[PDB]
Amino acid sequence: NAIHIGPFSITPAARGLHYGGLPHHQWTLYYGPREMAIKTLPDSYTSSEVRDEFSDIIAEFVIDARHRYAPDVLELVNSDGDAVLARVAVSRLPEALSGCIPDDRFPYWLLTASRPRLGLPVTLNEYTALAVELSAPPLAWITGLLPGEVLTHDAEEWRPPTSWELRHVVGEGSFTGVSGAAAAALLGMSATNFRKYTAGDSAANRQKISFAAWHYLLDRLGVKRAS
Amino acid sequence: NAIHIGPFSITPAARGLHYGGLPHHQWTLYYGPREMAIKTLPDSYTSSEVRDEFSDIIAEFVIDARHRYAPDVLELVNSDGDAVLARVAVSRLPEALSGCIPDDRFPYWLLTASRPRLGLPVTLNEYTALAVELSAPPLAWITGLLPGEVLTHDAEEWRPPTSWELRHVVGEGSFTGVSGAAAAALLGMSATNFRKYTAGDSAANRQKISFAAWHYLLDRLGVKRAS
Amino acid sequence: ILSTASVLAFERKLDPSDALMSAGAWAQRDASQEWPAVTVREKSVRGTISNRLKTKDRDPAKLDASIQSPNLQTVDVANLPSDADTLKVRFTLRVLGGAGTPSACNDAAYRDKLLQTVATYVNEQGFAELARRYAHNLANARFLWRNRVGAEAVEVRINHIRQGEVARTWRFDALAIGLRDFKADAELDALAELIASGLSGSGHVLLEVVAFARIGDGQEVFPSQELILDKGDKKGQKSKTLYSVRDAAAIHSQKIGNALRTIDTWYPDEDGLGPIAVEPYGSVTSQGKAYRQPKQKLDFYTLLDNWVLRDEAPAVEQQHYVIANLIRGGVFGEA
Amino acid sequence: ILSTASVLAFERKLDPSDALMSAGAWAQRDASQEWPAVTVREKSVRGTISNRLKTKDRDPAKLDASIQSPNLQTVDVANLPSDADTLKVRFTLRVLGGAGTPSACNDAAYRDKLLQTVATYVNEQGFAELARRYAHNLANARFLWRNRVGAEAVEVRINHIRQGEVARTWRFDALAIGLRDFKADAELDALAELIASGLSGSGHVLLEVVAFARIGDGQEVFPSQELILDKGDKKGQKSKTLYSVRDAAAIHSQKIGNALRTIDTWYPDEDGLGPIAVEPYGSVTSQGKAYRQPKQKLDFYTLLDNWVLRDEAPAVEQQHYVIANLIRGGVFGEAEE
Amino acid sequence: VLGGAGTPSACNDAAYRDKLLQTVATYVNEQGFAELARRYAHNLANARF
Amino acid sequence: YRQPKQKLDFYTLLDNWVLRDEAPAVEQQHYVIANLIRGGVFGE
Repeated sequence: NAIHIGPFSITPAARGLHYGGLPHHQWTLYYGPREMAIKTLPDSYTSSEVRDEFSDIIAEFVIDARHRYAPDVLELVNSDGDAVLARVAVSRLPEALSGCIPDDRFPYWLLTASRPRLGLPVTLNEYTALAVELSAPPLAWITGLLPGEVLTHDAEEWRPPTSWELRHVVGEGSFTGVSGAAAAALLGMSATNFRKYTAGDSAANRQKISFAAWHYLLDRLGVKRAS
Repeated sequence: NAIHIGPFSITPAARGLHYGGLPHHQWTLYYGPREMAIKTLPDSYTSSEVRDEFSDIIAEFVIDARHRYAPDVLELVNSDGDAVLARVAVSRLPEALSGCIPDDRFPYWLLTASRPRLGLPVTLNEYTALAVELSAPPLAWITGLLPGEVLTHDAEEWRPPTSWELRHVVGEGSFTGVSGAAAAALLGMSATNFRKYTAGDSAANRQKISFAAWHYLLDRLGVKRAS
Repeated sequence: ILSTASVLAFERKLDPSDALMSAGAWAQRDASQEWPAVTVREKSVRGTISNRLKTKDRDPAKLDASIQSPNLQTVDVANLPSDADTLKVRFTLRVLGGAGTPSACNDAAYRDKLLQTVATYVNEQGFAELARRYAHNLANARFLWRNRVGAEAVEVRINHIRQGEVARTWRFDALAIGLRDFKADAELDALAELIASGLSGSGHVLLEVVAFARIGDGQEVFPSQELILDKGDKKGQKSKTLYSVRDAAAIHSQKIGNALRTIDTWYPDEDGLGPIAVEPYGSVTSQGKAYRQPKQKLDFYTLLDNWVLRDEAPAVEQQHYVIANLIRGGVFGEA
Repeated sequence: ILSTASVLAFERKLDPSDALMSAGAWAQRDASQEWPAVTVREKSVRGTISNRLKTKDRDPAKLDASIQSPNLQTVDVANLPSDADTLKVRFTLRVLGGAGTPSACNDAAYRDKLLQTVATYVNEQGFAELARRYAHNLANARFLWRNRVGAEAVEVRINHIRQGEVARTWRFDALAIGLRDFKADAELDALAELIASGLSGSGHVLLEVVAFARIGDGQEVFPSQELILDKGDKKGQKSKTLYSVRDAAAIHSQKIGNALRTIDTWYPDEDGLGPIAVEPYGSVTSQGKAYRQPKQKLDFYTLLDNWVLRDEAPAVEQQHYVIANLIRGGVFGEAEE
Repeated sequence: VLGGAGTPSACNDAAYRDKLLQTVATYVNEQGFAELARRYAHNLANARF
Repeated sequence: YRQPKQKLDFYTLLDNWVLRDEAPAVEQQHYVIANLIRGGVFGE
């Protein structure tokens, strides 16, 4: 009786032991193939108790993945250098940046928040254009947990996600927290036709999601911008 | 031998006449059911000559549709009221607007470009957030030429576009100027499977485009933002 | 053998004039020769968005902004004067005859077959059913399209004018003769006999029709609307034009002719909705729907091709409909 | 399986005429057939600089130099005579009936579904609430828009005219009947039964409405204001035009029609402001605001589409509002803006 | 002389309208129109017109 | 007079009174309510 919380799985050890006189089982928490934790939990524990035994390790994983794969931050500052006027979390860099210290020849500069700053002089209209083009969605850090060949825009190199990669974004235990019914309603489908995507093996009536539906779903969940 | 330029069609009159001794035919230019023009063009005119006989009327239609269905413009101004610091073409209004004359209690205001101005005080970070959320794509005016029930996000009220509505955005004569091969490459499909969408009648092997593919295509063509 | 003609055209019978409007008082209807014409004026109209929104509930500030900048237009309007309550609408209508003869035809065998087919039609029964329905549509004032809706009393005077003076006078109460069903009456059948004698070619029929509608003092009448294309965008103030013969509000002659031939009660959908105007693929624009679709075998073209080429004479109601469409006239050919 | 028709159009019921203005003295209100009309005159106006200015302006040299060269206008104006203190406003009103049947419609299934929906509305209750509110708006002279404000005495005479003569007469004190609340009165309710008989198709209702407002000698009355079209005019033209019918100052018929249907009290914002005119997304131009915004489900189109397509009948006052909007008429359907 | 001197005939903002209405209301509660009506009665008394 | 460089014109006095709750002197309050009795078109 395994427990699935998004991409995490908690399985018992298939033969218990007797600790303190009481029967116990070893529960292992995996994140895919990577073994994250083992606990020795007694029998007559409900699956909810097994769930929030490992909820703290899952929450620490979420904090670490959210901090590690955070998108970049550009800062709009004035000509002196300090006094950040605006900030914008970008998923890409404006590609004209080249290491800059702002002077007073231009009133507005767009620097990186990283410390050897790169920067560009702007005039509040091209800053708005860059912020419109390059902004990051609120759940962009989940793109750090994905293989990148499922995130590419080139359809020659794209491959569809597996069920484990699909459970990163869709499901009640996923990092977006969006159920399969709501994700089916986002794509204009039924719940059963969308549950066909979340089976796991190609035999049990499972087809793969299409390029347009996957990228549109990543757009609508606020994960990838997908312009 | 009709001629199709996007959603426009130029048909001959099925029996000619003799004008000035030379044989002629009446060519009618339609925009769907609406009859736009009639000309009397001679025989021994190639289809290219029939095309740029009506190209000027088509260009005037494009100018009028681009000016009529232009998106709204918000202006970021300072506390005095004049001296527009930034402009942004939005496809929607920020919904907190309520008729405003800017004063010096706040240094930055976001007014409408329409003359009974609506406005809001902002602080260059929520202005960036509003411009990221509400910006208009470069070909948003084509959404004025579409029935709106093909543009809705609610999948209960959405219906797929017809072939004539699909020729507004896809095709060499369309208003986006994007061919069927490039639009197939945008959706990760083949040219033949995408040409199945552009037949016209349900008998001749034509299926309808899906909700996710249609909205993702409108996203990738720069027509609807489709967040 | 015996294919249909490539060109074929019929001039119309039952030619009406333009129907001119004037205003006066009820019970002065017999002195209604110096009644002044109803004039067309202009007025300013400020309105707001009462149409459906394209993006329904996704932009309330756009709605408030559009209400703060309302639509200003200039509209043509036509009312009765404030001291007169009766609209008088007058036109003339001539019935000619020679209904089967085309004004253009390519094949001589086709027009001889058509001429003998309509000759057998007249020989089996006269024009009496068609002329009875036309006299009904003259009896009720259906040519008052919206000027009859909600009228207190409608009264039609029909003068058969043989020489320069009137030869006969009919007087009908158009609210008694309904818009629904075709009844029988001695005066109505006498008028039908006159219309059928005009339709057969045995006489020259010229009628003067005058309708009096009792609407109310200063109320709005409805003439025909002109075309205002490509003037609603640059300035866009003039947004409605009413048709007028010189300084007098008028109804178009084709509108009167559409109200006259509203006789078709034989369309395969139903008959509980009432008569429609005769047309190939007999269709109503206000309903957006074609009765007598060509997928059914009851439009004008398949009926005429079966009656003429393959000698399959349809039912007597469908023969009435085909001869009514020949009376209406039109361009029938390979287009 | 049943969608809304793509075209759908309702002709209006409650058609008023243009309201004509005449002037006379009070207590000659019974001999008010030879009262002369209120004419429209011109006058000259010199204007100060009394609007807001930009920060590019408000420098004292520029403001004083703008005060040096003033602005001169010609203005249309309408007044009572100096020997008459009573404005008389006369119009006629047709109550017709047949309010459910559209004048144009695409779908036949939608047509008879809508027809039987209006039929169940009429079977459940008459037009008596709507006709009561319309008779209220006839009884208080709300069709005098600014000519009623600050008036000493307003009196309304309503003649129901069946044949060429008077069939019945009502006399109302329009300052007694409020513009706020909808009371009950036997004469007013009998007028409501007449109007409800007209709206039901059971008869032909024609009324003549006359209002007498005691304003004062020579005071300014307010006819309808026309729209002036001048492109490149020569510095001192007309800046205000007033509507007139044969040299008689007048109010537009749609102004009277807007003041007649000021019956919507059921909008979800509040009820302490008063009734507004029945509109889809019920909106007044003076406040610049749309009550019954479609984000709430109380605009006309979502109410009608729930009542007809999905059989979700709303509350009975929302049903009153939807039937009042059908009596108003309009172009509903996919001619969307 | 009519009354109702605080209420606008047309306005965009409802919140600004209520703030202005209560500001004029506090003006009336602090003192009546007696100074302004006194000056208007003076301008009526002398024939300045 | 009431030149807007000085803060005694009607618009600045009404804006300070209504927005910032800075009620002016009672004479200037008389002037503002006199302007509201006068009526006008106050807007951009």
